[PDB]
Amino acid sequence: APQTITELCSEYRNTQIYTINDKILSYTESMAGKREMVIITFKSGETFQVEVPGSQHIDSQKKAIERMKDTLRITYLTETKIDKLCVWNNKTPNSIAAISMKN
Amino acid sequence: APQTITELCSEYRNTQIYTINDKILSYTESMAGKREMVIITFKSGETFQVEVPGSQHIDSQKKAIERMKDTLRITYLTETKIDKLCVWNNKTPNSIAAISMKN
Amino acid sequence: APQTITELCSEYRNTQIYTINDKILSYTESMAGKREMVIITFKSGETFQVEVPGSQHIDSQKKAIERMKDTLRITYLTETKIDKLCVWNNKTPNSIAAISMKN
Amino acid sequence: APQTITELCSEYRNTQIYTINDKILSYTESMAGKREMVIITFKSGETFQVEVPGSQHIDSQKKAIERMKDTLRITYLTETKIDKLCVWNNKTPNSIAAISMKN
Amino acid sequence: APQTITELCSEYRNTQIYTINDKILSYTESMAGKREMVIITFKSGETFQVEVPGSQHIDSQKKAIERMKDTLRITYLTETKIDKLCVWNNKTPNSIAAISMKN
Ligand SMILES: CC(=O)N[C@H]1[C@H](O[C@@H]2[C@@H](O)[C@H](O)O[C@H](CO)[C@@H]2O)O[C@H](CO)[C@@H](O[C@@H]2O[C@H](CO)[C@H](O)[C@H](O)[C@H]2O)[C@@H]1O
Ligand SMILES: CC(=O)N[C@@H]1[C@@H](O)[C@H](O[C@@H]2O[C@H](CO)[C@H](O)[C@H](O)[C@H]2O)[C@@H](CO)O[C@H]1O
Ligand SMILES: CC(=O)N[C@@H]1[C@@H](O)[C@H](O[C@@H]2O[C@H](CO)[C@H](O)[C@H](O)[C@H]2O)[C@@H](CO)O[C@H]1O
Ligand SMILES: CC(=O)N[C@@H]1[C@@H](O)[C@H](O[C@@H]2O[C@H](CO)[C@H](O)[C@H](O)[C@H]2O)[C@@H](CO)O[C@H]1O
Ligand SMILES: OC[C@H]1O[C@@H](O)[C@H](O)[C@@H](O)[C@H]1O
Repeated sequence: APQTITELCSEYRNTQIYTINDKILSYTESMAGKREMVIITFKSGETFQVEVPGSQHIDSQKKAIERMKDTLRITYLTETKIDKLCVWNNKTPNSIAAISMKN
Repeated sequence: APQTITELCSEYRNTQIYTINDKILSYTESMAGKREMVIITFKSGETFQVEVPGSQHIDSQKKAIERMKDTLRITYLTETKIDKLCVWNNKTPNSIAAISMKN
Repeated sequence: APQTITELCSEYRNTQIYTINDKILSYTESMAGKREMVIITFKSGETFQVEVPGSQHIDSQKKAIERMKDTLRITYLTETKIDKLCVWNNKTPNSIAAISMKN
Repeated sequence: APQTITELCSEYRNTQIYTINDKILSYTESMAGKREMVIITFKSGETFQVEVPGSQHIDSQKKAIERMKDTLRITYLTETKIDKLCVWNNKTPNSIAAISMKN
Repeated sequence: APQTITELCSEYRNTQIYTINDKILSYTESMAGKREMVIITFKSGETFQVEVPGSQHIDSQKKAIERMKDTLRITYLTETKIDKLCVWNNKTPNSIAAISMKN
């Protein structure tokens, strides 16, 4: 298995690493129909989403999608510095695939 | 996908944005039959609910409804300042569709 | 929908409001068979339960019962002041229907 | 229903109350097959488990077993003082039936 | 049942104990398809994973896998010192079977 977020990100098409090195500036969460998603922004101006679950996701990703949103909320609330994001860049906003944080 | 709560809110009928810019004043949670819901208030006097799950909700909203109540409780407990709420105004109290918080 | 805990409580038979205005003194949690429940007490001497799930509960209440126990544990741990409880008084200890907290 | 941990404990064969009056010294969690369990110890030298789910458990106990492990982890992390444990003494380590904490 | 992480670890083939005695340096979480996993590192240079769920896991381990990832995230966030890890050494990075923390 991959040993780092960069190694993991390299396994996928339509991905890149953003080096954030910052806490989340804003957290947005929606339960509106067809828009059940989270949006985060950074003071850099960058915006990312956790996508609405759909056919681009396999069954094993369902719990992982819910965990990622859990992680983003608590990261926001604790002002925890995010190191890197691996994102799909074929979506607007870019879609989060993986997150790393270092201490 | 939308990049902000205001963009998201505009996609729906019977919605508006409330600019809260404040922590939650009170948190109310009910497990009583047919009233399984959360109500929050602000010192402004405004009151909002997360609705009881019903036929106005699609399957993808079920986990999202539970998440929103999770978010409101921890937001209350941490005295986290809410930025905006996107609400359905065809309900009393107005019904929460999305929340944003900024730091 | 109701706008306050008192309004909500008034919709049900065999209920009343206790005004607590205090943190939880003790928290008890059981996983013993047929006694899967939580008991809380206050320095006033009042004791309350979240009942074991049973036929007095409809399907919509199952997640709500689990949320209520989640709420009591974290409220206990954070020493959060409870404002009111709406309880069913036809049970010993009185059984929690709703909880409010204010800040 | 019982109003205290001692009342509840008394309802069961093969149980006893340990008065702990202390925080958890160590927390151990296993996801190893057939050993999906939690072990806690105290500076007293006592060791307790939450048992692996098995045929000695009824369906209503499944969520309660998961809740108890959730409770022990957060109690450990917050250094919360445990008051009493109701344990089954026909297991090694003794198996947790109920927990109480007072403030 | 085992009374310590070392006793538990000894029940399994392809395992060993790492004595960590340190907080987590980095936390990485992925929701990418077929890589739904967590990776942690320590300043020692050691790297560990919670494996993607697969046929090497029995049904009883599914909830335990999810709990282990929950534990690693909160442990990271709270800077909680890990005592030992029991890991399967037939995987790269080594795969976490059990964790202990002491206070
Ligand atoms: C169902 C089960 O126990 N699976 C494990 C597997 O079991 C073997 C039995 O299927 C076989 O019949 O008997 C032998 C003992 O004589 C085994 O118990 O054994 C494999 C390999 O040892 C285990 O795989 C391990 O799984 C863990 C995760 O649970 C981890 O991924 C580790 O890397 C891996 O080797 C099965 O657990
Ligand atoms: C079943 C399967 O392998 N499906 C893949 C898709 O995952 C993939 O789409 C990507 O999906 C991710 C999230 O899983 C994200 O939404 C990306 O934007 C999206 O492109 C698709 C194209 O690579 O291939 C399918 O095989
Ligand atoms: C199946 C479907 O799309 N149904 C929608 C409804 O969502 C919508 O009702 C709104 O639902 C939201 C919660 O999702 C909230 O309760 C609003 O108060 C409610 O009006 C309905 C009416 O506009 O349109 C349907 O198409
Ligand atoms: C099955 C059903 O709908 N039963 C209702 C009950 O809700 C109600 O009983 C009350 O149930 C609550 C928990 O929901 C609590 O346990 C109360 O103590 C209990 O009385 C019953 C009595 O009014 O009415 C039924 O129709
Ligand atoms: O509910 C679980 C309990 O069930 C009993 O019947 C058993 O003797 C106890 O040791 C405990 O495991």
